[PDB]
Amino acid sequence: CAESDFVCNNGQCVPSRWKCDGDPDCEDGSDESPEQC
Ligand SMILES: [Ca+2]
Repeated sequence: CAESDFVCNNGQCVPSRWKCDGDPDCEDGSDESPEQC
């Protein structure tokens, strides 16, 4: 992934925009965990 793109634990490149967005973009769903949002 590029230097400006966040990496999920599986290697998926997801923009920095899509944190706590409501959408399970990362396969493990760690970015969308309710406790950390
Ligand atoms: Ca997401």
